[PDB]
Amino acid sequence: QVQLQQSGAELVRPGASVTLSCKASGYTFTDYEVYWVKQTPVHGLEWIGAIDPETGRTAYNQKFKGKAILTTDKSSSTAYMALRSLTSEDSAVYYCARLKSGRYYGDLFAYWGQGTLVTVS
Amino acid sequence: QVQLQQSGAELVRPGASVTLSCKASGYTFTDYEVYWVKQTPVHGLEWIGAIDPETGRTAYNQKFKGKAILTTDKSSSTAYMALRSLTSEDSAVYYCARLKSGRYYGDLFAYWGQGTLVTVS
Amino acid sequence: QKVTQAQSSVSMPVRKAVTLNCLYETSWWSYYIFWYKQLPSKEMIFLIRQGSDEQNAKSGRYSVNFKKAAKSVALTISALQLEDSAKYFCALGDPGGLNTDKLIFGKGTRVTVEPRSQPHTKPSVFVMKNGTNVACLVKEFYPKDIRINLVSSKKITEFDPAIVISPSGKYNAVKLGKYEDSNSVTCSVQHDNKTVHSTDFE
Amino acid sequence: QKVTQAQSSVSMPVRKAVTLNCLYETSWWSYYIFWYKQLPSKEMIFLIRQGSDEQNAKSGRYSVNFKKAAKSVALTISALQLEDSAKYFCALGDPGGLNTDKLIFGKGTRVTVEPRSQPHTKPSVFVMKNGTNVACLVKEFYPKDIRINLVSSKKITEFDPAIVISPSGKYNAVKLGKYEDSNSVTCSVQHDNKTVHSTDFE
Amino acid sequence: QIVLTQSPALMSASPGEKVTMTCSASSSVSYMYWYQQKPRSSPKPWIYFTSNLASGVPARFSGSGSGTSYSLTISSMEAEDAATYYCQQWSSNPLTFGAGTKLELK
Amino acid sequence: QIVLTQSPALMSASPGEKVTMTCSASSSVSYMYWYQQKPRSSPKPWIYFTSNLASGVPARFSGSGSGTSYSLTISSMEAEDAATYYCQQWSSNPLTFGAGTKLELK
Amino acid sequence: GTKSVTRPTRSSAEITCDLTVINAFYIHWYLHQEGKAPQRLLYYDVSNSKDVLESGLSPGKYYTHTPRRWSWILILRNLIENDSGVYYCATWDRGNPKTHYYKKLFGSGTTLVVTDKQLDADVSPKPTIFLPSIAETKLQKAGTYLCLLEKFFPDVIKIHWQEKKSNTILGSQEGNTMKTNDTYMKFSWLTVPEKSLDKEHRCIVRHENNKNGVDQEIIFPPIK
Amino acid sequence: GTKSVTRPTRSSAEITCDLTVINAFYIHWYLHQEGKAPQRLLYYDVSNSKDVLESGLSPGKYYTHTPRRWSWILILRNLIENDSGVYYCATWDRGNPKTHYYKKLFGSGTTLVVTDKQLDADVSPKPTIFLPSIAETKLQKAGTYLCLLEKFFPDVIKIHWQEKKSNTILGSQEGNTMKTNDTYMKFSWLTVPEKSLDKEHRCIVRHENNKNGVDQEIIFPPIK
Ligand SMILES: *[C@@H]1O[C@H](CO)[C@@H](O[C@@H]2O[C@H](CO)[C@@H](O[C@@H]3O[C@H](CO)[C@@H](O)[C@H](O)[C@@H]3O)[C@H](O)[C@H]2NC(C)=O)[C@H](O)[C@H]1NC(C)=O
Ligand SMILES: *[C@@H]1O[C@H](CO)[C@@H](O[C@@H]2O[C@H](CO)[C@@H](O[C@@H]3O[C@H](CO)[C@@H](O)[C@H](O)[C@@H]3O)[C@H](O)[C@H]2NC(C)=O)[C@H](O)[C@H]1NC(C)=O
Ligand SMILES: *[C@@H]1O[C@H](CO)[C@@H](O[C@@H]2O[C@H](CO)[C@@H](O[C@@H]3O[C@H](CO)[C@@H](O)[C@H](O)[C@@H]3O)[C@H](O)[C@H]2NC(C)=O)[C@H](O)[C@H]1NC(C)=O
Ligand SMILES: *[C@@H]1O[C@H](CO)[C@@H](O[C@@H]2O[C@H](CO)[C@@H](O[C@@H]3O[C@H](CO)[C@@H](O)[C@H](O)[C@@H]3O)[C@H](O)[C@H]2NC(C)=O)[C@H](O)[C@H]1NC(C)=O
Repeated sequence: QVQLQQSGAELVRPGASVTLSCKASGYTFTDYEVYWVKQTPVHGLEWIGAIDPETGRTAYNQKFKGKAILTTDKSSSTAYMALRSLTSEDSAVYYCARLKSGRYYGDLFAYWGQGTLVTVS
Repeated sequence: QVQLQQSGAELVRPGASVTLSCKASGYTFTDYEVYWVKQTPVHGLEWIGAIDPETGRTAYNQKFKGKAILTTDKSSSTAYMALRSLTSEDSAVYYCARLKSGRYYGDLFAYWGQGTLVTVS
Repeated sequence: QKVTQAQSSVSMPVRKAVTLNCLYETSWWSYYIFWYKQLPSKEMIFLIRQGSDEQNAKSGRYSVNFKKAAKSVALTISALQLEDSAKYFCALGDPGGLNTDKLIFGKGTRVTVEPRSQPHTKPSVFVMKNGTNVACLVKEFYPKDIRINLVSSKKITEFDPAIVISPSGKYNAVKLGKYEDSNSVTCSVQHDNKTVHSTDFE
Repeated sequence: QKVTQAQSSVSMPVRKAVTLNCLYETSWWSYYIFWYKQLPSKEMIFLIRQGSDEQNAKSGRYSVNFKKAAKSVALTISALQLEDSAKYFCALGDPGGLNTDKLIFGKGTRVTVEPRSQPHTKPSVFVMKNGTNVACLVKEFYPKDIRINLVSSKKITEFDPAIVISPSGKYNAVKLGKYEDSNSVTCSVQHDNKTVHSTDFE
Repeated sequence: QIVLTQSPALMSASPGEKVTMTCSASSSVSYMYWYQQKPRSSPKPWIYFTSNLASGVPARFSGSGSGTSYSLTISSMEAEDAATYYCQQWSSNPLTFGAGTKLELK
Repeated sequence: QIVLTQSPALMSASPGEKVTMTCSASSSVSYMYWYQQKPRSSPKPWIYFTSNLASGVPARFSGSGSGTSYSLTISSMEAEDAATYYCQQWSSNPLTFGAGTKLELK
Repeated sequence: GTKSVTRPTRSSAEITCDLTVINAFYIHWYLHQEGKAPQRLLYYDVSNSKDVLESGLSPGKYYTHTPRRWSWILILRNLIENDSGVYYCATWDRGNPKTHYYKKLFGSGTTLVVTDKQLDADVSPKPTIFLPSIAETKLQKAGTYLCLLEKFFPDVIKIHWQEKKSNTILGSQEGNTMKTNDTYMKFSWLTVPEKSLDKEHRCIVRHENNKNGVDQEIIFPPIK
Repeated sequence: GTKSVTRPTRSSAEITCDLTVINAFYIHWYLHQEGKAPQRLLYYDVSNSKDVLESGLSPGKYYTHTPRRWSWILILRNLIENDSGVYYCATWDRGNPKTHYYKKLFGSGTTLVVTDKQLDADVSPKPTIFLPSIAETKLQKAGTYLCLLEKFFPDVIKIHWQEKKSNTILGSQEGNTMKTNDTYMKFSWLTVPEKSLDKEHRCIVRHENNKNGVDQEIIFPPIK
């Protein structure tokens, strides 16, 4: 079965670069891309990144551009996102997302990770 | 033979309208037009008018336009020119002119009148 | 730049000369005047050209009277034939030095030629039929006014007589019809002082 | 507004699926991607269309993998026939709502198909002549590397062998020549492990 | 960028009642997707097209609406603290979800 | 309007001498015409084209010149107080003659 | 002769140029209408391919095409009424130094007629020949053959007569083209002497919208 | 098939459209060159007669003509090198509501080749047929007829085989078109079984610059 596993919650300093990992199992990582979404109680949830493992092309939100850079590894089948300047109210849950195989459900995010909580001082 | 006869010299007042006549004999008046030239010792001689008896179309010099108006009569075969404001140094000889029959001599004035002298006070 | 010919039409016999006037206005200092002929079968034939500067140009039966100051050009045709039934156009040719200069044509004059010989002849009438179509032919008649007619009780259609000039110099006219009957139709043409039917000439 | 396909050519056997990539950049919010086929006889055949919004569209043997965020379109052909030797073009169709929208094509990919069956066969050679023109035909041979040659003292011209695929699945090759002599010319084709002349097969 | 505003901030639906939640959009959106979330879990896929069902949801859920102001309807409530939280559209390059609608069972 | 200037204001030609009179033009003129005048008489037609003779003049008269600065030449003088007085051109709409050249017999 | 094109309204029309010039630089196009003077529309260059049209004309309506090395065709994009008339191909002649550009050679002129949705009633000359009358009284029964072209929409038509040989044109005196309610009618008649009455006589009609698109040739059988 | 036009430099060229559409509103023209992507040149409207060309192209070079009710022709005014290539006629399909404008139908494409002063060496396919070899050892002397088109300048050529009847296309496997110093050479060969060897075989070559301007039909006589 398709499954995505994410790293646990990490306590972070006001200024640092944090790498969040997401590993996909049950399907071929090369064909499908991984979206990254951030959910916060005040702003809700918004799409913050998208990375295609096959070619490495990345799409960012305009507000989140520059803040987050994503990388992928097909051998380990894991996607990492880097975060900086985390003290600026960036304490939120981070979710992976993947569309249904063959895009059956349109643009709906069929498969989600369990979510990693990031809290900053 | 082609001949043109003109009126004699006339003494004139400083302000008056003077009519100078020119009668053509020896050819058909309707076909050919009559040119009118003024010769003065200071300015030489210049073309001052041209009238076509057949249709009455008239061509004037720009400087002499308005000053002189020409009329023709085919029944009498005579062309008249009217002059006004004659006191302004307009004491000169007036000649009729006609091109050679069939325009053989180009634009040359083949047939001339004897000339009428106009002197003003 | 503007050309006018006020003569709508002119009619002259064969041996009488005709003149055609052309009055133009132009701001060009040196120019040319061209005369063109438009036959009833549309075609432009160059007759003569008169330069504004050179002398009067005569070619064949066509002569030109040129008035530079009055800006008038007249074309005279002397002893015109029967083929001079065409339209005549006067074109103020712009200075032809360039290959791009146009010709400013004017509303042309129409020349019609009447026959010269004037003998008197008695027309001969005939009736020729195909199916329900009947044509009455009147041949070798000088008097233009014939008022040719046909006799028939039933009148389906009728067409105006066509009168043209025979090469002998006389007139030939033809009528038509779509009358219901064929045998009973008989023509009749009125001479300038008499009248003849189709009962004779048979 | 820009489309690229970096694959110059791809070669696959009959029963193996092939994939063709198309990477594009566009500022249009909603658009379509069209796939077209250009046969060796120039003609554009519409294969498939993928809308930016709808799901993955599958038609026949052609499937499309669509990546909206990465903006990538891949065409997969499964169990391709021998007629899939044409060029494949990816066109970023502008929103087709209007009748005036163009298609932004890209440098297409070339697909070549190799035969599936792999038996070993011995070629058969023949020599056929007309006048001074000689053609050596080698028929029913699987090994691509033949290096077919002809023997002749005098060499006028020579043309590269033409090797194509027989409908039986094997290869057929033909050579030509303009040799001076006709009777003495003899062909010879090298099998993948042997060699045969035209002295036999006669 | 479309705000994807949602009219109902909160509801007090009870079993035996059919309720509707509207998700208005500033600009017209072709298709509309919905997500359901539950406490201590990631949002579920749920609806995948206008008036569609996905991932095996109860038949009570349904969708409707024109190109603007899509909606969702449920016929009966049965022990679900949140029938449908969030929206989603990708007609615009910035894919935005919305504030979310929460309806407490009463 | 072309001024049609004439270089020689006066000449003192004598019999047995061939003289030339030039009639320069400010602008180029295609053809050039000349007139001869005598006291108590109208100007005679005389020349009618460049290098031409008209109205029965002595053969001694002749013309020459390019499109600008035409001239006239006479071979011998014989009891003529004025061989050729005036010029004329009609290449321009204002037809102008010129001052005139007078040559007293000496 | 004179050709004709009868393309309907809102449809491109093509007019050929009958001039035979091997070194033409500019080719001018003139338009002549009934009761109005001919006026130039445009002129197309040869050394360079652009064409220049006079003021007052919308750009793109007139185009010039050269299918061959020397064959100019004027193409009208969209046709409306008032665009009818005779189109003439013109070009300046030789002799620039002497007899300076003596003529502007004009073409035979193509008549353009713009109608609405065509006639659609099989408009083509429908002859109805007449037999000579009994006329042994005068002209030894020379007779007068008649070629009566009945119903044809385009105005232009060329009727001329011939014997079994086509070397010499027979002299036939035309009638007139009357305007029947929706068509045009014309007729020709010819008198042939008895010395040549033994020959069959062909009436040749040249006309656009003609069946097979060729010059129709009606045959009058000979009578001794 | 695919046609071709080989008009020389500095001469207008005409390309026809093979589309059969009865309600087209816009007709687009595409250009494809070797090693480059197809790019639209212009599109001509039908409801109104003006045509719109893309930026970067000089106005007046491309024109659209409609000789018939539905027959579009693209005319290039002045030809220079780099203007060669395949020209495609394109138009949007039906089904706007569902399967929204599913296809952009493309024409067969006309190849335009621009040369200098033509070849002038009678460039036309010059066949040289080959007789079957003695092959009674294998395939019961099936043989292989050869159609060897020798010297022709334009690249495009369509060789296909037929029997005395033209109903069914015979399967003939082509060679290749080598580039001789100034021309192109191609050849076809066909194997026919003995059961049908009794029939004469026609090799049909479709080619521009062909004598009589028709599809040449070389005949191989039958052998029992
Ligand atoms: C009245 O005029 C009509 C219309 O021209 C005549 O009919 C035409 O007659 C000619 C012979 O005189 C026919 O030509 C020949 O007819 C047949 C059938 O085609 C054949 O021998 C030849 O191929 C040739 O065409 C002509 O076809 C015919 N036209 C029609 C429309 O029927 C008619 O004969 C005239 N009546 C009299 C009494 O002269
Ligand atoms: C042009 O076409 C019109 C169409 O209305 C023609 O009108 C025609 O009028 C006549 C009566 O004047 C109708 O009857 C016809 O009368 C005579 C005999 O009396 C004859 O032509 C026919 O046998 C017919 O009976 C005729 O039906 C009618 N045509 C129609 C309705 O199509 C008009 O005469 C024509 N003009 C011409 C030919 O100059
Ligand atoms: C070698 O190839 C040449 C080129 O094709 C062959 O010449 C061609 O032979 C065929 C018959 O096999 C000729 O067709 C017929 O020829 C005559 C004369 O025209 C006549 O019966 C028919 O009208 C028909 O055309 C063909 O014309 C001829 N071609 C030329 C250019 O001469 C030649 O026969 C071949 N040699 C052998 C030994 O097969
Ligand atoms: C394309 O045309 C050129 C034109 O120069 C051809 O050059 C040709 O060169 C050969 C020598 O290489 C000259 O002699 C020829 O040689 C062989 C036999 O040795 C044979 O082809 C001929 O019988 C001839 O003797 C030949 O004259 C010359 N051609 C000329 C000057 O027109 C070149 O070979 C051609 N390229 C091809 C066909 O691929």
